[PDB]
Amino acid sequence: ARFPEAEERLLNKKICMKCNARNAIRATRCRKCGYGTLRVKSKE
Amino acid sequence: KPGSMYRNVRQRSFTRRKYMGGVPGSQVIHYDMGDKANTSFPVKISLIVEEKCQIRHTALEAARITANRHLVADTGKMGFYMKLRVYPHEVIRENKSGMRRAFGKNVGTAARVKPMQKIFTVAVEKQNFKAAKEALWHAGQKLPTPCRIVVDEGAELVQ
Amino acid sequence: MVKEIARTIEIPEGVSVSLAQDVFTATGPKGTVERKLWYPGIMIDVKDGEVVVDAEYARKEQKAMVGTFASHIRNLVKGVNEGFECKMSIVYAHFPMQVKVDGKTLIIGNFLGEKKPRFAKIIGETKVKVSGNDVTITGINKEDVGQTAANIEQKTKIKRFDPRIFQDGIYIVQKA
Amino acid sequence: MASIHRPKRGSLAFSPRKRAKSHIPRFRAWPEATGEPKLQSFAGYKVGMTHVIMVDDTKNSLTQGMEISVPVTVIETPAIRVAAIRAYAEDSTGEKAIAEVWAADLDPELKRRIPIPAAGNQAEALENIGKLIEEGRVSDVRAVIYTLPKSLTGVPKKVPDIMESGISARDLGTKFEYSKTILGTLVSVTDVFKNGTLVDTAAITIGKGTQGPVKRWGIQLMKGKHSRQGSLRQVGTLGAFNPSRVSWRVPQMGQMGYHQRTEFNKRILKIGSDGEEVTPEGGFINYGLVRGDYILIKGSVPGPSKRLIRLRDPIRAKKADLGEPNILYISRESKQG
Amino acid sequence: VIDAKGLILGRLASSVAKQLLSGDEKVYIINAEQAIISGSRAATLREYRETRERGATEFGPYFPKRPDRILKRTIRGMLPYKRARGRDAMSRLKVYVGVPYELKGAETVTIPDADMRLLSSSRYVELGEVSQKMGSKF
Amino acid sequence: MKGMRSNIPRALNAGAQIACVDNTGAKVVEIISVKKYRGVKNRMPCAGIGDMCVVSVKKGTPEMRKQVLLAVVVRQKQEFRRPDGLHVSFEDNAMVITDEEGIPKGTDIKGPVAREVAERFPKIGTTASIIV
RNA sequence: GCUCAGGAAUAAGAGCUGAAUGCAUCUAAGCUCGAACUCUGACCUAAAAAGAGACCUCUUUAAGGAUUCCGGUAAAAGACC
RNA sequence: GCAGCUUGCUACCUCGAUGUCGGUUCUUUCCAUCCUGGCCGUGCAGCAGCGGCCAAGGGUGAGGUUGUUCGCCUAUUAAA
RNA sequence: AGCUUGUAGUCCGUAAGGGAGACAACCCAGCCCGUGGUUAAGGUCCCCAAGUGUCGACUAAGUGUUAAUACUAAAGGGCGUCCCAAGCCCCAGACAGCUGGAAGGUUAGCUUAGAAGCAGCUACCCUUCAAAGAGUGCGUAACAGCUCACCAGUCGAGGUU
Ligand SMILES: [K+]
Ligand SMILES: [Mg+2]
Ligand SMILES: [Mg+2]
Ligand SMILES: [Mg+2]
Ligand SMILES: [Mg+2]
Ligand SMILES: [Zn+2]
Repeated sequence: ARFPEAEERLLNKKICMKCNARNAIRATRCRKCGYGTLRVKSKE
Repeated sequence: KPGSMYRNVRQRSFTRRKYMGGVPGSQVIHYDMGDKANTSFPVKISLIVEEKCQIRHTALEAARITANRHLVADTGKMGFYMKLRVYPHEVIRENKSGMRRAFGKNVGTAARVKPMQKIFTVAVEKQNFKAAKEALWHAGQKLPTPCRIVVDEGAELVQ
Repeated sequence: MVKEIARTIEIPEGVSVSLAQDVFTATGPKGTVERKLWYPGIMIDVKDGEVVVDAEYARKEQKAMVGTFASHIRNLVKGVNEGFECKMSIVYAHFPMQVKVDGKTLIIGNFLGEKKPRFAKIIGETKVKVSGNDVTITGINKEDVGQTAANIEQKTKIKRFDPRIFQDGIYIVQKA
Repeated sequence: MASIHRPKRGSLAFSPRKRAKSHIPRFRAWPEATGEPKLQSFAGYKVGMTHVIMVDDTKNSLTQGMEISVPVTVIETPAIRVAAIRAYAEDSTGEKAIAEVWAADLDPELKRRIPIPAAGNQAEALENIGKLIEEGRVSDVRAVIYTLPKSLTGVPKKVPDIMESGISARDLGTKFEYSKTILGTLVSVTDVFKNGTLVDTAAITIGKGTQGPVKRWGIQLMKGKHSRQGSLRQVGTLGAFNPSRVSWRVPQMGQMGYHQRTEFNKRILKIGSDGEEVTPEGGFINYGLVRGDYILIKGSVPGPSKRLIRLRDPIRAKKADLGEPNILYISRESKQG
Repeated sequence: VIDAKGLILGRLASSVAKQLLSGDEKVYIINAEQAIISGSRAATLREYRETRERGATEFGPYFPKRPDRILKRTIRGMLPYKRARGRDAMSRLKVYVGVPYELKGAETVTIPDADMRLLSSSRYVELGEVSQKMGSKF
Repeated sequence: MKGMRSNIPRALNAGAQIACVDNTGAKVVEIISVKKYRGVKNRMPCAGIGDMCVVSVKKGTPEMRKQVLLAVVVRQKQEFRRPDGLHVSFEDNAMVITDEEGIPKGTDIKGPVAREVAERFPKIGTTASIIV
């Protein structure tokens, strides 16, 4: 099925809404472009 | 037709409509929003342009629409008062041949504003100061000039 | 109150920190570790079982650099003293991975059914042990242990499929 | 403009396309040692082409196991003499020759190329090279060899051709010991190459003199109505308006052939000693008959007949141990038929 | 004999060019691979690969690859080298990777104002790194 | 596709009208293009034995005629060499209508087919009376 | 007929360690990976590289070169062998 | 806002002539990338898409109409 | 628009020489010949005469190293960095981490047999309590362990707008 330890590393990051870069789950700003809005990576 | 065409002020005023012919009507519908019969709003913020520019009636209407939507959504239908201070008095014209008889035909109206001149004033309660600030920030994005928000009344009531 | 930029690092007993040249060297019961820590405007002193890192100036760059250097020194003394351990988990859906150590590399065979095994590199004297269905990584250098775990986890990346269905790989469950 | 694309006419990897500066190919690179000491190169003379019927032993080939006809080039490979040992010193500015010892006794026809080195210092020259190696002044050793074409009859020349060959060994001391073993001896092609292995062939290609761009670079002819308007074998344009010049990359007439070329991965199909095995009825055309030991190279080799072909062990070979070919039939029918 | 180790490339070049134009000495520069270029590594590498790959093949600039040749070229740009004075100056300059065997053991000097320890940061690369990333064997 | 053991010159280029030698009702087909053939500037698409071509039925029945079909060339007059050095040539060019997979639309093939197509397309081999 | 790569250093990007900002953070220093790109490696050319090279041999009225002669693996004339 | 690859505007150069359009041939450059390489997101199960980032090394063809450029159409093609 | 058409001053036209890389008209300067001196504009790391000049800061982008200029990219954004100022919290212990409880409310009403706090429209929901809402999350065909907005102890200095 879905393994929680894998989902921690694969699906548990934020996504910049302007450049799609991966960001930390706690990040409020994109590291690549500095965009202020980040969405959690869609795990469904 | 970009706003950069009729943006810079290089000319004298063109406003006497009895010496011209056929000016298209302005797009800006209202100039007072929110609760027009309230004057006891303690906080009053305004949007001042910081360059000498001409603002077309469509730009004024777009800024007014966006600010009014934000204010109505956040503070409510009568939680604010909003005033568009400037009227588009200048008549914009375009040369639609070449450069022969190039004096243009009237294509719209614009407001010729000066630096530090108030464009929009918003009055709200103390708790809605940041919402009014945000709405006026969105309104200034539709204008052809850099802008800045200033607090006119109730500065001590916000900080 | 009074802002102090200098930072103090305690040297536990059995640890002989030296800072000859611009290279920091720490010796302990677990081994010896040596790192280069040079940055203009930052000064490091070793004295009486205590290293102090200070900056000549107090701008944000010097504050950041003194913090980073103090963290590096603390990690080095901890590595020579207590070391580091990193836990990784082996997960798969249909194909059992064949994971083993052949020296300084980790062999990841049958990953997602592939006929060519993957190869993750070990860094430094890092100790990788395959404890059945999980991997333990131990070493005296936090940099080396972290990079070894990162190499293991990055080598097991499913690089084209949907991550919400294909989740086979080796994942860090506890960092160094 | 919407453009139709075409790959560029010819290769700019062999520019300038000038005459080779010598009639001998010079090797710019030498492969790495993979075993016991030995010379990395040999030199023969191209005789001509024939074909053999062999069993296809190439692994994974579609025709593996069945009889195939394989064109081969026959190359006469009389024993070469190891004329000298040369030591090199590596520095920042690259290798430099530091020492040389010539063999005491050298062939009399060598005088046709150079005045013969005397039978002077060989023990002391060798001990000087040994000291230089011990003190770290030597980076590698090469062997100077020359061919002896006098034993051939299809090649009219008696003057030897001199070239440097690498020695393949695991260590510099082993190289020096092996070179001292082979110094002044006659090395056979079996002492350099084994049957069934791949080698690289270098030669000066066939000279065609001055040739036009159609033959030199393979440019298109003028087509249709343009074929008879006066510029048929000429390039369409020499350039644009700007830049105001003819680029060196524009195909133009000039020397064609007589260049140095290296071919890769040419398999040795047979090392022979009896020249009657390969010489056809009536002889090789314009050459004659093979007399000494020879070598069969699968496929074609650069150069015409009688050119010196240099053979070196492969520098970019891919396949592993190929085996000994099973040559069922060497065609000795008349090439003149 | 100037030791180029830990020296700013342009400042050493300016010093040596002025000394050569003072017209009384032959200048040798050793350890040219150890000269320093301040600035971030990405920027310096980008500018040097832009300069290296610029010109035309029949005409264009032929920017060298060896660090000693690069250093000589850097000094070359601070001289009137198309003039007799500049040609004389360039003929009296020799730049080396490492120490040539003849100059081994000779007494060297260093320009104090070209020293890289006067830089305020760590944003620098050595000339040898630039040369070897341009494909120069030395 | 799977390689043949022989070297086949691509003797037929686009526009060649080849006799169709099966019982599908196509008598003469004209090559339009060659499948799995990328060319170069100014080069017509070229087909030799074993190649599949898109064809247009020029002669034959009204039902077949003007139809774009797939055909495989099985004979060619241009000489090709077998692995053991023998060069083979036929008296004429011939093709048979097939699908993408290489299965003949007809049931019998009048005349000999080349052995190379017989191996690359086994169904053409079984359908043919004699393989040369 | 032959016509591989391998290695290095990178782009986007993915990570490690890591402070500013006790936590967290792929980044601000530092570190590991990472492309048909770049470099190296192959290959062709290259002492007219003005820092105009290295080594060896032969010989200083010589070594050796050219011309004539018989030619062709070369060749528009020259050149080359 | 960028570009200057469409069309205008303008009249600075050229009227003691800088030979027109289109095609063809040959060479080259740009990148705002069609394919090929590497990535990220997805309303990404796989197959295959859609969107975006890096990347200009190589490739980007054959035909019917039309002088065409452009465009339409045909069958191939990794893409044409 | 280095467009077109006015106006005042001044230039080029017809203006050298000095300086701006070169520059009709930009700066110094209007210039008889020769010599010496001192300056102007402009410059002083080398090219190139004179500073690797001084003091106080900023910039990390080779940004820049471009008086006027036909020869110089915007709106917008930046927890990049350096400043000034004003609010609020702060050794009656903030800010972020380390610990410890989210036990009484309600299973609040929702056609269709089923989303009974996350479709959903509304509160002086507890007497009173250091402490528990008509609800911030990967999760539920109708229920649930696992995360918060909260006061508690923790080392102990600034935090935030
Ligand atoms: K083009
Ligand atoms: Mg003036
Ligand atoms: Mg006049
Ligand atoms: Mg005047
Ligand atoms: Mg003047
Ligand atoms: Zn982003």
